Amino acid sequence: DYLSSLGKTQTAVVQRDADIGVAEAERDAGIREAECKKEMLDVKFMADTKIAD
Amino acid sequence: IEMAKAQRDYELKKAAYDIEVNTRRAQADLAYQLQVAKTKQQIEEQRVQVQ
Repeated sequence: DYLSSLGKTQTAVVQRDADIGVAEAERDAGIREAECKKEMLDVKFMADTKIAD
Repeated sequence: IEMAKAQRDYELKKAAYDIEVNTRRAQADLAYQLQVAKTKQQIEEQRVQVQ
């Protein structure tokens, strides 16, 4: 397995880039989704406070 | 963090309002007993006048 070993050098480089990209995308999705959840909870709790009053 | 901010802002006011509603409900429950005793005063005042 000469050639198969030789392919190992870059068979993971593209996997490296793909993992980096998917990690960045998931990070952005998570951050902005958390922001949305925060805003909607704040408004919902304000409405519930008025209901309680 | 802001989740807990909102949780405090809601829970503290809910408890503060609950204090007032519980006090008023406690007064309302025993108003009946207070009045029934106050009128049982006269009930007994006459139930002994017959004697």
